[PDB]
Amino acid sequence: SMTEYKLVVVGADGVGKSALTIQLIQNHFVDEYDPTIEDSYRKQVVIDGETSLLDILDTAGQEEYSAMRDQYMRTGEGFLLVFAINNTKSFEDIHHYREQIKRVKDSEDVPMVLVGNKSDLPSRTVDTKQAQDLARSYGIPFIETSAKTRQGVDDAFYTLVREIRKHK
Amino acid sequence: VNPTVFFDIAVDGEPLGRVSFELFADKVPKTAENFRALSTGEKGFGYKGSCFHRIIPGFMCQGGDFTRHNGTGGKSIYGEKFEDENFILKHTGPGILSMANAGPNTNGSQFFICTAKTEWLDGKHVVFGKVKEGMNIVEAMERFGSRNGKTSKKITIADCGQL
Ligand SMILES: CCn1c(-c2cc(N3CCN(C4CC4)CC3)cnc2[C@H](C)OC)c2c3cc(ccc31)-c1csc(n1)C[C@H](NC(=O)[C@H]1[C@@H]3COC[C@@H]31)C(=O)N1CCC[C@H](N1)C(=O)OCC(C)(C)C2
Ligand SMILES: Nc1nc2c(ncn2[C@@H]2O[C@H](COP(=O)(O)OP(=O)(O)NP(=O)(O)O)[C@@H](O)[C@H]2O)c(=O)[nH]1
Ligand SMILES: [Mg+2]
Repeated sequence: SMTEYKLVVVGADGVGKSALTIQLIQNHFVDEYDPTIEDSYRKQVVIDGETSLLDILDTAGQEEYSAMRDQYMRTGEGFLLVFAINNTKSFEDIHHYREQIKRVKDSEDVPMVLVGNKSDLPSRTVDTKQAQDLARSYGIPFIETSAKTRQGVDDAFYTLVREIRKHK
Repeated sequence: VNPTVFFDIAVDGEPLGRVSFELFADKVPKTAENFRALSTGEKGFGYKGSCFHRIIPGFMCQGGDFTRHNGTGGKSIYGEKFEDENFILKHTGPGILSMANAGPNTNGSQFFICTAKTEWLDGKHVVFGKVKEGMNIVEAMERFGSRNGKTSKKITIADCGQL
């Protein structure tokens, strides 16, 4: 059977974790705000010629439960670090998520991809170069996405799978 | 005189029982009046026929989205949303009735009924009432919930009003 990859989508409340995931899985854009408790999805895809099963965990952005992320970070094989390009605090929040995964997994070599979402919106507050500079300093790819237009949606998840394959 | 309201609860259309609530108009009058009027439906809209979309055993039952019926909607009698009135009352244990929200000052019509103490919600959700009769109906709703809140049967407010 095809190889399964456990992907985890993390980031601050409202950055678009669920809209991105639901675009990937269901080809539909969720316009409404339905803040997540915890949801899981499955999709089979072809990446670099190889069929793979994506098992995606869509996590909560609620800061009150930040101490409850340890278990899913232990289980996850790769992480999408999502911020919104029109929300500077969401970009600042990224470093804490990254540090948390590094601490929980006790490793500098965790498959991660930096995702700058809501690229369709005109109210940008985070420079593309700044995100690109941050991803460079982490050693990970950076992908600009729009859950609304689908720009980069497949690329974000596919690139994360490629980061897992190189690690494993 | 703190008003009293009732929900007649049905499970996939089959009667389950009546829950009644005391609304703390003495301490949270604007928030209590919103819930009261939505329970009578006197504004031409309200809770009647809406469902409990999120039930998480060990924690709470949440409902009140009568505009979209998907957990994202609801509206108050004062506009789509209204401000946090006060955080005088705390989430002290089972039966507390409190406002759901999407962050500061975003009360609409969604509410939750605690099935346990939820003290980490103190100061973020406006507590405005308590179950008065029929707490075991709320307990009975829990068996239709799950870890992430998705319900396995349709739990509806078949009827509601003021006592
Ligand atoms: C980390 C997992 N996790 C937990 C949680 C936490 C704990 N603890 C914390 C407390 N510890 C003690 C101190 C030691 C023990 C372990 C255990 N297990 C769990 C769950 C079962 O693990 C899956 C929760 C929880 C809550 C959220 C997200 C994730 C959550 C969440 C998302 S959105 C929101 N919270 C507020 C939400 N907003 C909307 O729905 C907006 C929609 C749009 O605009 C109108 C409408 C809202 O108002 N309410 C009304 C209030 C109860 C609240 N929902 C809700 O469902 O809380 C669920 C729960 C279980 C009580 C808390
Ligand atoms: N214009 C635009 N809006 C987006 C985009 N992605 C998400 N949104 C919108 O942003 C809001 C929040 O999206 P959501 O996916 O719920 O974000 P989240 O990170 O899952 N929130 P939570 O942490 O509470 O689960 C919604 O109104 C959604 O429609 C995007 O790429 N473009
Ligand atoms: Mg979400």
